[PDB]
Amino acid sequence: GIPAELRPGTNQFLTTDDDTAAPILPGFTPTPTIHIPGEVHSLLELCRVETILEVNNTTEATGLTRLLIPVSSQNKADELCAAFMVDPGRIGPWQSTLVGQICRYYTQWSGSLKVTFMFTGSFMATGKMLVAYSPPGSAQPANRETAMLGTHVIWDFGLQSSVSLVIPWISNTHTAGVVTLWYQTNYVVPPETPGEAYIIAMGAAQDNFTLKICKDTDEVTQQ
Amino acid sequence: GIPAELRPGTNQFLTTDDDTAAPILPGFTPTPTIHIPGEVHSLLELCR
Amino acid sequence: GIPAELRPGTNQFLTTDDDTAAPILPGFTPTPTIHIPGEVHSLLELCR
Amino acid sequence: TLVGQICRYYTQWSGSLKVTFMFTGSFMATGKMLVAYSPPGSAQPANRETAMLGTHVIWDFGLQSSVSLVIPWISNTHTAGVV
Amino acid sequence: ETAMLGTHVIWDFGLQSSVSLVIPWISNTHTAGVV
Amino acid sequence: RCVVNRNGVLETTINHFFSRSGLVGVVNLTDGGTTGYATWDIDIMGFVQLRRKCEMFTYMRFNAEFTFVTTTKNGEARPYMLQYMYVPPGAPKPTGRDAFQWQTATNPSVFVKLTDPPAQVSVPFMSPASAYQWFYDGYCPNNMMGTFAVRVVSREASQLKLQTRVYMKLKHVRAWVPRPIRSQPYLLKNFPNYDSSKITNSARDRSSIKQAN
Amino acid sequence: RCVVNRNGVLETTINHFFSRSGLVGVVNLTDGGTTGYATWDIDIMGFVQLRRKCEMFTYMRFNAEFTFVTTTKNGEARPYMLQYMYVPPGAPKPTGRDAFQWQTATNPSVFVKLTDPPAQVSVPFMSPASAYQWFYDGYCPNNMMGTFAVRVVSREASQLKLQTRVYMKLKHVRAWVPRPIRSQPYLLKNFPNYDSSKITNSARDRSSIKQAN
Amino acid sequence: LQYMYVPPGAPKPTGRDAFQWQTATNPSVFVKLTDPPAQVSVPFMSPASAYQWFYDGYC
Amino acid sequence: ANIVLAYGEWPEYCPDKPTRPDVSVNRFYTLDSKMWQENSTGWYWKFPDVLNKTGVFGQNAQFHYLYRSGFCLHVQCNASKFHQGALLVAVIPEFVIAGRGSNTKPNEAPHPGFTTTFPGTTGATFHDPYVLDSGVPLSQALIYPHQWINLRTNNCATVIVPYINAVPFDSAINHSNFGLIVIPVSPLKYSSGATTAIPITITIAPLNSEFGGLRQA
Repeated sequence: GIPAELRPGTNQFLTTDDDTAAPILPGFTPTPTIHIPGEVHSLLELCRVETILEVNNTTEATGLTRLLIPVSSQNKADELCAAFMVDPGRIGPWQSTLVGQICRYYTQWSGSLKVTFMFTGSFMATGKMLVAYSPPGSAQPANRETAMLGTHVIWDFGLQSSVSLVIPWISNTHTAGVVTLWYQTNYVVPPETPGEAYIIAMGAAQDNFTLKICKDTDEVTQQ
Repeated sequence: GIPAELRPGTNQFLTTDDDTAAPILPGFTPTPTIHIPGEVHSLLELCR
Repeated sequence: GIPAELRPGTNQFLTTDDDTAAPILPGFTPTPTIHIPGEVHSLLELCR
Repeated sequence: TLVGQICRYYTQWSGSLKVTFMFTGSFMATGKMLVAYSPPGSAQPANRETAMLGTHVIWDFGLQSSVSLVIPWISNTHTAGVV
Repeated sequence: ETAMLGTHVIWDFGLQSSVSLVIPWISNTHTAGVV
Repeated sequence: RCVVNRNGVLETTINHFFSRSGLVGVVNLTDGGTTGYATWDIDIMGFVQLRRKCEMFTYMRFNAEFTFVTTTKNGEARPYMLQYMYVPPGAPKPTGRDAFQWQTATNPSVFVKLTDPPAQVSVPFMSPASAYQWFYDGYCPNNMMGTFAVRVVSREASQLKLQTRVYMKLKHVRAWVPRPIRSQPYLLKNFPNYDSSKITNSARDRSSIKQAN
Repeated sequence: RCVVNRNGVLETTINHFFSRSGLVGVVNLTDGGTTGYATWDIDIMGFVQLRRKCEMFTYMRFNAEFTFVTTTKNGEARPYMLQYMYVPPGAPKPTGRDAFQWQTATNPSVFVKLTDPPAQVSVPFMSPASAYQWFYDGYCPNNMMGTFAVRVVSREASQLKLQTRVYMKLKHVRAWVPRPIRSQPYLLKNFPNYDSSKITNSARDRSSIKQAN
Repeated sequence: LQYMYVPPGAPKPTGRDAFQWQTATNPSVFVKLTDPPAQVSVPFMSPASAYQWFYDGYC
Repeated sequence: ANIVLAYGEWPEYCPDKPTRPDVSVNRFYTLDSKMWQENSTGWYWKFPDVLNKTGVFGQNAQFHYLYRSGFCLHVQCNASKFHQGALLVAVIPEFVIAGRGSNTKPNEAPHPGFTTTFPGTTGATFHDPYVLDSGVPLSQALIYPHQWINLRTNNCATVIVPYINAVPFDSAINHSNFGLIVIPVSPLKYSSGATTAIPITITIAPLNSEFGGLRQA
């Protein structure tokens, strides 16, 4: 018969309480586990996978061709081929990726990203292309010179058919910085070969990407 | 006088709960057991 | 099933009580602290 | 049977079984008899050949007056196989 | 499907421009088997 | 699915075959002002769901936990005092609402309100022999356990009709001398009487002997 | 501000992604005198806020804690006894208010009053396979868990209309074989049917390809 | 009675029976009026290292 | 060639009698070539029902009732040096094909037939490849084991996939374990006077096959 008193908080049902409950079936042992391949532990294993960005999300486009950058001929040097934002948790090209769907369940994020391009075109067609990162603050550059003064990679269509640019540290609490994509020289093509190819853009997180404060999503229009 | 709080599940009567009760006759000792042949322990002895 | 009794002072809310409460966000770690100059500890540093 | 009355108090079961036959007849009467187990899926065979292609024991009425066939592993979550 | 259930080699026109299949033991005293 | 693994071996023992708080008793009460007391001599052979599980064995030995859940005609929470009383084997039963049997100290009593959690007591092994047995071949319910009289604590009277349930749970059960399971229906309580005519078969019929029905 | 530091790595795991007492069920009850019982076969695919989080994986394994919060039509505290009953997979459902399914000892019951704190029980892993799976390519809600029937404990009847909520919290959750997140709207409960026409894009459109919209 | 903690960034409830009152991410406390007063604990929830009530710069 | 091991695990035998042929079932079964064109959509194959009618493996998988095996995949897509395009090859565990309709009623909502869910040895084509015919976008389908068959880098892909199931043994007739998908993300382009269509050849090998419970027909 130990003396005791009750304090405020008695008989309350806290939602996020870590409290055990009485079992319904005592002594009942469940089914033993087997070694099922592909066990995941945290959502950071899902953010580190490459995923096609939907950069061609403009109108009058069908379903699949919204994932393709139209790198055509009949164009010219120092020309803007394609540009997009960096924000994963924002309405844009980063909504179709997986890190953009995961980072919306949570309200804060940080870390560096990685954007990898891949050229789908003929083997006999070559040509140089300037990818350029411009950090936050200053907006998308207007000419090629201002783009190559920032962060840039001059990727040719030689043996390197897949370039990869790392985006440093872009975070939540913020413009956001622009990834621009310029025609360096041309798109040269020999005869008996179409002068129109594509580029698939993909994007993922890095080991520094971390998350905090989980809230509800809004990609559901139902209850 | 230790402080304490009550959580959900208070004053409920769970059927399959493994909880002891206060004895009605304290100190009363039952009849000692003898060696009765044919003691069973599980129903798997009856299936064989 | 330990026996217990309640004494006077049960279900009261004392203002100056040193009693903990259940956390709202479990497992949530706050922001780590940095070395901000000018930390005060008592008001006797302000009287001098 | 008793295992059929016990295994109804519970909702799941597993393991192998054993079916034992015993011939009650004269001592001077003999004759061979084919007992046959057919596992789940395929149904009861129609002719003796299909039965002896499955699991089978050719038990005669000689000195062996009690044969025993073990049924392997037949479980709950399921046709069931025919003896 | 019946052909790939037998003996088969899936030879592509990549770097391998000359495939070689060994025919086992076919003898005189005999149909004969079809390639 | 396909159960290819082996299952648990702990939920097949007797300790798990019997230890579960089922229902044994339902008791009424009117308290007009018209008996107010409600006697109930306990026997575990009341329902036919525990009798079939307990007549599977010949000798048994166990302790019991009883839980009393009392409601009103419709079901309210009028905070009235109620007295449960355990009459051990050999002690005289109460005859009236305010008889002297309700004051003797030897019969243990439990005082509980209706607003309170249901009552719970524990009864030990109370047999003069070494174990209970439900088949006594030789020359009141078998194997005396004791009464569980109940009344409302008041002086003049009350004007409500209680309705209580008594849930029993066995614990520390031991069994001896197994025996087959009774298939024929029941006719009495303390007798294994079946029907001479109208004998129900232990297996429902099929078409022929050469099928898979 | 400017988040220059690194954040926590503990609130991104599965144990923190699922273990939180959300809502799964809402059950009604009239008890005219007019069904008084209220069955609810549990499925975690009811709402579209947990289905999208649970169909992200292929195999799962967890235990559950259920909390029952019952109010009145407007909301009162009439101290009436209520019985919750867990019907395990394979056991027959109750058919009436006073059917014999409400007396069998094998179905565990919880007796609680309305003035009492909400009820809370724990259900373990109850699947014949090694883990649950919400995508069964081959030949009732998927992955049977069991029913949570409820009724009011009374003899004759009552004259109130209850309204209860069932909050489920997952615990000890393990996941296997991740898969992409479903973007198309839902049409059924146990089928991933989408709409052939009216396909919603995974990203809202902008003006052109050479801007920062 | 239901108390509900809306963390920073989460949308506020708009009606009595809106879907914001059913989302699992917003922790809720269920208490009766006859019960002792409710008590919860809120930790440090700032993105910076500490609060400050004087922000010289550019709800 | 680069091998992408599915989930980083090798197909192994069952831990502690099921038969192990090891001679005539571990051979390179080669399906018929698929004709990839300009206006194509994609193809998918439900694996343990592709080889249920092909030779000794089909015989020994239909006459039993237990089944556990892995697969060594090979997808050769040889084209000329002037064609251009890209393919995405990927395995998907428990790839349930959805139905296309606008009905919420149970007995009238559409459902795929037997030939749509179980194509057999000839496969089947997609109808809405942007959503994988399952309401799930193709942009994040790279969460599965996958390779890109780019018509200017290589022409082959291999996916050594282990046994992915909740129960260690299962029937190989009424449960298709996992599916293969090939999708032309970048369409085919070529100048006039070239080969109009490209062949796609698939060769599979049932590594570590185990069968249980012989049943006579």
